[PDB]
Parts: sequence; C-alpha cells; structure tokens
Amino acid sequence: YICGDSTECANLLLQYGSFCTQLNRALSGIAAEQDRNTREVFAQVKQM
Amino acid sequence: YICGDSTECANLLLQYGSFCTQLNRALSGIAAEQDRNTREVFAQVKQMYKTPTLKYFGGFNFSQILPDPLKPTKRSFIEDLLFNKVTLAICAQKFNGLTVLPPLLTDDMIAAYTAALVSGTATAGWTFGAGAALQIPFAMQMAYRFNGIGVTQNVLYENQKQIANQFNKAISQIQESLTTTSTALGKLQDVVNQNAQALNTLVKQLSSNFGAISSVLNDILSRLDKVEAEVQIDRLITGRLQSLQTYVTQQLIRAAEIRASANLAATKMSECVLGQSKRVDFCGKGYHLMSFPQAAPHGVVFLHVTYVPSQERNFTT
Amino acid sequence: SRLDKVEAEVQIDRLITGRLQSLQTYVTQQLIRAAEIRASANLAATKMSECVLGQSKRVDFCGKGYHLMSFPQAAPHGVVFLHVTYVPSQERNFTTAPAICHEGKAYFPREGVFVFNGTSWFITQRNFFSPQIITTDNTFVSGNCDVVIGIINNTV
Amino acid sequence: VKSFEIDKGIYQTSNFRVVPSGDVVRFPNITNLCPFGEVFNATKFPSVYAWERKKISNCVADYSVLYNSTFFSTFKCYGVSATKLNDLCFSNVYADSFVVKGDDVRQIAPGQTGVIADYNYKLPDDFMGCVLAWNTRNIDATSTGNYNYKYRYLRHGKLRPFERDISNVPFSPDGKPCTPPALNCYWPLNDYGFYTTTGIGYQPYRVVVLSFELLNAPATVCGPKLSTDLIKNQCVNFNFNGLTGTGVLTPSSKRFQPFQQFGRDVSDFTDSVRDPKTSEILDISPCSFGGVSVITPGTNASSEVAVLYQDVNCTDVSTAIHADQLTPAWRIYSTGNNVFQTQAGCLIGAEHVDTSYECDIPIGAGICASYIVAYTMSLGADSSIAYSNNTIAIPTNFSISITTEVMPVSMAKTSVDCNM
Repeated sequence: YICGDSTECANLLLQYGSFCTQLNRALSGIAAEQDRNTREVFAQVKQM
Repeated sequence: YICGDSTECANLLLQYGSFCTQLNRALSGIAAEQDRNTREVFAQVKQMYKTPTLKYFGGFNFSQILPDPLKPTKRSFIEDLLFNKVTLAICAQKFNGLTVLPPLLTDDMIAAYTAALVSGTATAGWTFGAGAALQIPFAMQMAYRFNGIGVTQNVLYENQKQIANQFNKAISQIQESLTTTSTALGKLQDVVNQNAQALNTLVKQLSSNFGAISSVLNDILSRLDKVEAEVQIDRLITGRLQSLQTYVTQQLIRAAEIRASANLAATKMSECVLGQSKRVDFCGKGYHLMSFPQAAPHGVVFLHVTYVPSQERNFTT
Repeated sequence: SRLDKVEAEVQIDRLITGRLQSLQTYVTQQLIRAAEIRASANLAATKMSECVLGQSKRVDFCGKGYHLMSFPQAAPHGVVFLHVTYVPSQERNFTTAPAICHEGKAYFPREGVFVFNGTSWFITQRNFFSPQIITTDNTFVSGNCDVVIGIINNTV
Repeated sequence: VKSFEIDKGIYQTSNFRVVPSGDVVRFPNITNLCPFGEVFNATKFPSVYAWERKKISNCVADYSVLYNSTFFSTFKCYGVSATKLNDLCFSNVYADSFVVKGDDVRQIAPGQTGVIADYNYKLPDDFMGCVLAWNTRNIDATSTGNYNYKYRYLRHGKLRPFERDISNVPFSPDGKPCTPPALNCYWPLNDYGFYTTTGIGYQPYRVVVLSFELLNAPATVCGPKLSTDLIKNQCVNFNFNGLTGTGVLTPSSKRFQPFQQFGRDVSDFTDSVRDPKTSEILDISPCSFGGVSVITPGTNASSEVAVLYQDVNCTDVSTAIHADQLTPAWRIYSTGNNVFQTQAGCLIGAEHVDTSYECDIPIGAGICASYIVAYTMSLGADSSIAYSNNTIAIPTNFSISITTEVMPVSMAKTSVDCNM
C-alpha cells in the first residue's frame, strides 16, 4: 500500500517503528475473529 | 511518556495544549470503567455470608470449590490452580511513564465476594437477590432446578448419591481437566497477552525513532543547539503522540469489547448463578442445571453444571 | 497577516494537520461513543420490548427485584425506566418434607419446592405462606416411600 | 476543573514530581592538552588521497581555539552542534587532514562526493562531527606554482567510508597494468595549480574532517569541566562521560564487564552505570512521580483536603514536604499525617480507621474515605449463618422498589462544517 517498490520508502518505513506489524496483527486478528464468528454463529452442530 | 523530562519539552507539549489532559481523562475514565466492571460484575450482593464449611450436603461436597479456612489464605484451591496456571509474561516503579495501577477491589476481597456467592448460592435459597436468603438446604435447590429443567424431583432423590458421584467425580474430573491441562483458559491469556503486546509495543515505540537523529531524549540534547532541537523534538512528540493516541484509541476499543463481555459477565453471574437461566445453549452447552463463579486474574471463570441426557429408547406413538 | 505563498502555507498545513488529527480524533471517539451508545440502545430497545411490552420473567434483568412491570419516560438524548420490581420482605420458620409418605409410597409434590411440613399441614408456594390441602393433585404417584426425608401420613 | 462548587471524590489534577538537588559530575582525573593546536597548526598538511589521520586520546578538549577565530573557512558542525560540544567526555575523536583546492568544501558532507571526495577520501553516512577549513595561499600557494601536492582522478568506481590506497595504479579500464603513454593508460597524479594569485575556487584549503567516535568505552577526552562527588538515595542531576539525566543512585549488582558501561534494562534506558572511577551503580531515574488527585468532600461540607500521591513510598515524600521538593509547591500545607500502605502510596490528610462504612471514595488499593477518615473497606452486609435442613423461611410481605434506570439512547446529533 505504502510504497510497493522502493529503496528509500522501505527504509523510512523501518524508521517508523512497528506500525506495519501492528496493522498486520490487528487486521489478521480481525480476520481470525470473523472466522471465529463463523464458527461461533454457524458451527454449533454436533452431528451433521 | 512523551517528554521524560528535560526543560523545553513541557512547553513544547503545551504548544499542543491540553493533550496530556485529554489522554489522562481518557485513561482515567477507562480505569473507572474497569472499577465499574469489577463492581457491577462483582459487588452484586450486599448480604455477605459466613463461609459455612459444612462442606457436605446430602452427599454433595464442595471440596476445593469453597475456600477452606484452616488454610493460611481464605482462597479456594481452584483459584490458586488458576493463579499458578496463568503466566505473567515495595513499589512497582518504572520510568517508562507507565503503571499497571492496582485495582480497587483487592484480590482477597475479589475471592471473598466470589466465594461468598459460592456459599450463598450453594446455600441460602434459590431465592437469591430480592431478599437475602430463605434457609434452603441445596437438595431442595437443585431439585428446584429439575423443576426448571422440565422434570420431576424423582430424578433427584432416587438418584441422590448416584447424582453425588455423578457430580463429585465430575468436580474431581474438573480437578483432572484443570490441573496439568491445557489452553481451555485461552481468553484471559489473550487479554493479558494483548496487554503485554500493546504495552511493550508502546515501550518499543519510545525506542522507535520518528525519523529523528536519535530515538531517545537528551541524547538529542547532547548534540543539538537551537531550533533543530525543537524540530526533531516536535517530530518526536507528534510521532510519540500518534503512537500514544493510537494506543489510547485501542485501549478504549478493548474497554468496549471487554465491557460487552463484562455485561455478559454480570449477566451470567446473575441469570446463570442466582437462579436458572432458562434460555437454551446459554450458560454451558447443556440445559444449565447450575453454574458457579471463580475469581481469576483480570477476569472470571464460570463453572457450568449442564445436564446432558444421552441414551435411546424407541417407542411407538 | 504576514503570509508568503509557501512557508506560510506550511505553517497553515501544520494547523490543518493538528486540527485534522484532532477533529478526526473527535470523529473516532464519537464513533466509539456511538458503538457503546448503540449497544446500550439495543439494550434499551430490548428492555422496552421485554420490560415494557410485558413481564420479562428472567430474573434481575429488568428490575432488581423480580420485575412486575416497567415504565419508560423520555429524556434529552436518553431514556429513563421505572422498574416495578418485586422485593419480598418477611420470614417464616417451618420444617420440610420432600414427599408425602402416606401408605408406604412417596409423593413428590408439584415441583415448585417446599411441601409445607409446618407440622405437615399443607403444601406452600415459593414466595408466600400459601397453604394447600393435600389431595390428588397436590402430588402424583411418585415411586414408593424409600428415599424420602419426610413422611406425611393421613392423606385421605 | 473550573468550578467553585465542586462535588465529592478523588478528582484528577496535574502531575507531581520531585526536583533533584545534587549535581553529580563524574569525570576521570584525566588532565592534558589536546594536539588541537598541533593538528590545526601543523607544519605538515598532506593531499587528499594521502589524507592524514590522527587519534586524539586522553585530553581535556577546551573547544576554545574554536569559538574565538575568524580564520576558519568553514567552521561547521553537521550532525552535531558547536555550542554543546564540551558537554560530553569523548573517546578518540579523529582528525582527517588534507589539502584541497578551493571548492571541495561543498564536496564534503554525508553525501556530496563528486570526483575528488570519491577518488581521494571517502566519507561516512552515520557519525558526524565538525569540518574545519582554512586557506593557506600565503605560504603554500606560491604564484610561481605549487605543483608539489596532488590528487587522483581515475579509478574503478566508488568507495566505502574511511579507506585509502596509496597505490599509484597506471589505470586501464579493465585492469591491464599499463606503462603510460599507452592507450587508456594514464597515471592518476594531478597537481594543485596553487598560485598566490589563484582563483577563489582554486585556493589551498587545509581542511580537517572530525569524526566523533562516540563513547565506545568508559571514555577518555573530557572538556574543561568539574567532576563532583557522589550521593546515594537522592534524586540528583547527572552528566557522565556521554550521558546526562536526572535520577536516584544506588550501587549495582552486576556481573559487569571490563569493556562495559551501560544496562538499558527493559529497553534503552541505561538503568545501571559504571562510574568512571570504579564504582558499579544502578541509576533508578524515577525520582518519584505520579499525579496528584485531590480528595475533597464537596464544599457543601468542607474545604479540608487530602492530596493522594501515586508512585510513592511516603518516605522521600515527607522529605519532599520538608525539603520542599514537590513540583506542586504548596503554600499553606503541613504534615498532619502520613497513611501509607496499599502501595498506591501517600495520603496526606486522613487516618487509619477500622470502622468500615460503605467505601465512599475508593482510594488506590482497597482503602476508602469517609466523613476525614480513610479506612480500608466494608466488604458488605456480613452474616453468620448455619444452613440446616428443614428450617425454611418464606416471606409474607414485600415492597415495590421502583427504581430508576438510565439508558442513553442517543448522543447529541452533531455535525461539523469541516469547510469551516
């Protein structure tokens, strides 16, 4: 999203800490929670 | 957090006005909401009782469910299992600017409230709430739960000691399923883990530069002279403020999630505990004959007595 | 008042940036309030469905007694309920007997506990001293009298 | 909070922190004169591909030839500043001495190579000190010619920082060691053309690069400064060899190393230092802090306050009263009491009580206030009970406790003219 190909933009993005890490983590856990929701709403069934 | 301290930097914060005040307003109100969580979740009964320690009722023993007063602490044994099970990854004195402030509700008193509810729920009437208690002997109580599960009382008394074993071994199988065991504890682990993640993230954000020559205060004030100072200092402060503000934002979101679950928490300390929560696949995953509280770090663990009927007849109709 | 083209706008953009993060913060916090407020609002609609359109029999849910009725009234930005609860307040003291062991057989009552073994006179309700003449419908044919705790004879 | 009538409770207010008292300066007893007036006034100043290097070790760096001179062609500090220069004690700053023509000063920076600074003397991109330059056209640049000193201008490419080859390579563009005058076979030697009447961009600039090797030991070279004495268990000021700050000192508990100085315990915050005169001392910089938060009963009853401190042991706090060290410096303010447990700390203005009311204002950890007292807590309506079996109560009276309940079903419907 932020610069796809670069030398410098990757470097200055390293210079701004663990932002990207948190963002990946947060949206990933969002994804994971929706899959959780998909289990939680739907998958109640013992025996199909 | 911003601005550990030197001299300039407090004035440089006050260039942005009341922002420290807003942050502390937010986190204070957050803390107050956690206090509220601990109250409205926990402070649900004025009429606290004595731990009665008869510990055998018909046949039905609450071994280690209750605390046992000849121990040094008045904790129940299962709480202590939970304490030792949950990892935690004079004065607590950092200078990261941060504090895990202690609660209001002290952990013994946490346990005292929970255990008091254990007692007065095991004792002291199905009628529990509006009133105080009406001297009801716990076989009449879960016999009343049979009446609220749709069956008679024959199922109680004619299975009485059987029921005892059917429960009590189960408790011990609880003491199986909790002792050496595994991550069926996961959500409180997630809470403390995300706390550590956000918090250690916030610490590393103090280690994070925001493009400046250094990533730390006063080492900049080893080699600066003039406006360059407040140039990189303002870069620092805006970056640290964005980080800290994203932090405050997410803490607030955590508060929202955590309080929805806390609404549930007081809800199941009400509907599951104090009477029979007649709604279906709510308390455990059976029919909810009973459920009990358990204190826990940063949270609570409920103990759901379901009722799972499993055999087969086949009869014509 | 001292504006040039460029550097003046850079200062202006500093203001725009600060005001914009601040406003966007206000937006975001408003939206947080909106989420909190709407969970509660759904609760309010939920209670006005349960407590107001009827008697929500689930206990300590509307009222902090046992919720006999409820009454809404409006307010600026919010709403205020009046919970017609039910808080019982007095006490008896009697004995219990879970069966009515009359002829050698057991009688578990009406499930809805406490047979009134106040000298084994009658059978009473959950929440008031509410006696019942022991007859064919105060209980049923409940096995035989073996795991009883109480015996109540002279069932005629 | 902007009201005369203010209600009851712990209300937040500002910070509190403790002003330091002492001024601990701990420098070694290193006392010497630098070779500064030796290097910047040498009889020898070489070329750039043959750049001189000097280590400066165990000195007292005055920086006093620096500030009072108008002789300097470029007296410029790049990643550092000229005025905060003797603020730290250094380990082996590095002079790099060379004679350029009159235009390479612009061609010396992190970056700014060109040909000369990339074929004669390569620069770094992280650590900087100061560049100093001057002209010496009155001795070196002789108007008959000063063709004595040279530079190199033919090589296969760029360089890594601080790296030098004396080797006169008779260059050919694919290796091929030639003897000039062969084709694409030259030598890189090139004179300076230094005349007394030479151009301004042709002037012999004797130029020194200063790299600042910033504290890779307990260091050597201080400035003209005054090392002072140690204090323990008291918030003081610092200026160590490459460190500053404000903190509370105590001795260490390390397995400390010989090359070593710092501890950075949780992350990057130094948290233990080795003194430059052989002491091992932890530096717990949190002098004391937290925020004040005023207990007040509501001004329909009182103006009697109590100031709740947070990250406090109530021991340097009575000191901060009676040495006047609290940054909310209060005028009309005594020491009536000091209730201190429940490790949230100092409560100047209430008393230990066992009489436990309903816990009006919850304080810190379990402690609460009334009237003004601050007891711990009533747990609630205690009951002694003995639930025997047959004994059973059933109520025969009641109430209808119509309560409030308050549910905010909207916020203020707001909107923003973001265009205004």
